[PDB]
Amino acid sequence: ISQLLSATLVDEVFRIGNVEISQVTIVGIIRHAEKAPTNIVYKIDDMTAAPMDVRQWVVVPPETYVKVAGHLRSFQNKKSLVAFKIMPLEDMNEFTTHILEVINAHMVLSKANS
Amino acid sequence: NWKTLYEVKSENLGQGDKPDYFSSVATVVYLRKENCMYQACPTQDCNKKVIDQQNGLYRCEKCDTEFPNFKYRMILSVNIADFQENQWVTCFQESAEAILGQNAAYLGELKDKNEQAFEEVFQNANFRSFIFRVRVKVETYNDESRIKATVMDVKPVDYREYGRRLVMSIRRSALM
Amino acid sequence: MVDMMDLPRSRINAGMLAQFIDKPVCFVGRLEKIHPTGKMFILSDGEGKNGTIELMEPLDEEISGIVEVVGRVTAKATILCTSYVQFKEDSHPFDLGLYNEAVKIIHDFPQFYP
Repeated sequence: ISQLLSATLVDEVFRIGNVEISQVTIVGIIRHAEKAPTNIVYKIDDMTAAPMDVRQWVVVPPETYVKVAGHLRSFQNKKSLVAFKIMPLEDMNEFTTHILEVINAHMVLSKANS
Repeated sequence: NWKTLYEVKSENLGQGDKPDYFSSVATVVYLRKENCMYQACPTQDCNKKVIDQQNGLYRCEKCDTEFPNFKYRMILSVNIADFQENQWVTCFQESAEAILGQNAAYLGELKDKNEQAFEEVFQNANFRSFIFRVRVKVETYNDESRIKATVMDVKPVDYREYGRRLVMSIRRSALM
Repeated sequence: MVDMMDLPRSRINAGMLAQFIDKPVCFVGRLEKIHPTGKMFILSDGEGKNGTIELMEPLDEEISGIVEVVGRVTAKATILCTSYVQFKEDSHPFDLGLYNEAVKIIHDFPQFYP
């Protein structure tokens, strides 16, 4: 979530560093959620920046780890996420693996663009 | 044999005259929801799609017989995506039943009895991660050469060994 | 003063406590012992080292196993815990050595992990 809030917005497609992104997935702990007749908003925290917001259209109880995959949106210059699917972790090793997946992913492409 | 879709498409894989095999881990993005199930022959083995006789009876050309019953079977085309590339592969009954987490007959009944649950099966199966063993070869059709990919095995992921491989690659690769 | 919940909480092991004084941190370890008045306990990391946890109120819930706490590093090389949460291991064990290796990885090259 640290590098999502730092993403630039150009011609409707967001970029990070020297790489484009349109579909992303992350893992974090729910903090709070509210019910709406049409959608749901969660405050997902991964402990590297303030709780981001994720929006899903028509509930996981708080304090639970989850993995999400979705789209990046900007509204009034405020970053947000629209999530296709949210899934609670069962094996706790998933996020330990994800931490290494992130560094592998955002490191391999950097040299390719070099 | 560990491979990455980018290297598969960029390291001269599948373009050869022999079917090459590779194994990799990737996430499932899209599942073709239509044109997946075709009625099949009750016998134990036949490389033939049965043909309807429109009288409650079916015929097989390869064996030239007629039976009053048909067996469902699965052919699925799916797109697998990773952190750098995506690829199209096709799955038969063995791998399709694993990915959908269901047997062929149950899904066959569901599609013709409960379409919403049929869709929900693909939805739930969507975005999951599996360890994929696939083979790729070039097929000639109407004088066009293109690579077709078929899935051999589908299994869940080994998080511990996956992380160990990732960390070993990271430490080794960077220090070069 | 600003709430610590909205800061870049770092992830570390017991051995790095001497270089992150007064900054928010995130600690992962296995429960070892509980002080008899319910106002202190100790956790251990992959290397086997230990760090002590301090709190403000007595605990009315029994806790054991892998523990997740966040707080501020005090002057005594200790953690002033503000919140804690306990993972779920009902079906798999947590490869804490792997997590320790991952945490060692993050601080090696932070550019890819801001």
